[PDB]
Amino acid sequence: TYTSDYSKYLDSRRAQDYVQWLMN
Repeated sequence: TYTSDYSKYLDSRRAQDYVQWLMN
């Protein structure tokens, strides 16, 4: 669960980067 949630955090960081790219 630590592991799976850390992965979701990384996925969230990536999706955030993507959101910024979409607006750039």
